[PDB]
Amino acid sequence: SLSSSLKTCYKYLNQTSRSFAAVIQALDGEMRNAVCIFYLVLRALDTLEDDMTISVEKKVPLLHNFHSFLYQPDWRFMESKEKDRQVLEDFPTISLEFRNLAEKYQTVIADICRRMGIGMAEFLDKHVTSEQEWDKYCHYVAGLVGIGLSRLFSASEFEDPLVGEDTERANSMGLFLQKTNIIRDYLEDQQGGREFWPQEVWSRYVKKLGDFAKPENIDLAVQCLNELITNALHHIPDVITYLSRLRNQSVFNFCAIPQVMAIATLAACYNNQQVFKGAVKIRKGQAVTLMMDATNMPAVKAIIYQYMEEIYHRIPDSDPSSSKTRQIISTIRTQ
Repeated sequence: SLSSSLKTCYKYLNQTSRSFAAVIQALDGEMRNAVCIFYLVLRALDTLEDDMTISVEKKVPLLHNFHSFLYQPDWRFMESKEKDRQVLEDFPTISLEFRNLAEKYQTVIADICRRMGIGMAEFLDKHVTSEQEWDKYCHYVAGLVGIGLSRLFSASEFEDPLVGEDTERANSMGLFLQKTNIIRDYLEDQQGGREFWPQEVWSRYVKKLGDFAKPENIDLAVQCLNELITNALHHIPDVITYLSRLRNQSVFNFCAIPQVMAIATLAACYNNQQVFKGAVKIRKGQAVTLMMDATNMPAVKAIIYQYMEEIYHRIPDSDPSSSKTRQIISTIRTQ
């Protein structure tokens, strides 16, 4: 007998999370509404961050104060031009359901929104330069989501306190997904005028990140691609450790599915010129199979090892990162 507003929230979840909404909707007990609301609040925050029609002057206070809008019943934002803007225009429905969650969940969600808003605002006046800065950006937009979810799982008591306590492993869960998405979305990001590849890496190949879209630079582009994929692989040990600690089946499926999708995506992208022409994606047929299979730790490890073997046997001897790629894969296989 869900409230009017909560029913609306689940409708927006299906609109913004698509097939993944069902995995959230399968979560046990109190975790279901807490994670639904967290995802919607995060989508609203991201829609503000993404909107290039909002000046930096106007955007900074929105990002900084976003966590407080959760407690302002009539707060909404009507000036977005973005696709997911219904979560901003009807933010009062989302914030009402947020205020109906238990305090222990409110505290986590608001804390993460505060910290993410601060970090997102920090990156409005700079690009990602070093690999250390890439990790910091990924922390603010994704690692903190992994930390927040983990704290919700522990707060609900379906998982042990360790899951929320080990913020290093939780952060790695988010970094692996976010780095994978950034690598895959090179061209789409190009086309929306966004740049997320770290400048200290790409600038060793070309003078402007957009130069990787030019056909004459494809060999350099693929080398840089492989170097970034090699970086992302370093998170796999932590992903395996994190997933190995989960007790609740519904939580396991929620956490494992995105990670298996991400490793499949990195394997698809590895040494693949098509990243620079638009169309590297794990399509729905393969996604359905992975969803079905990724329900226990031995099966997840088997999937990870399979995709790592795919990459390993595709590594070109001449690739500048070949030694490093072989080394991290060796580590993953040995854990």
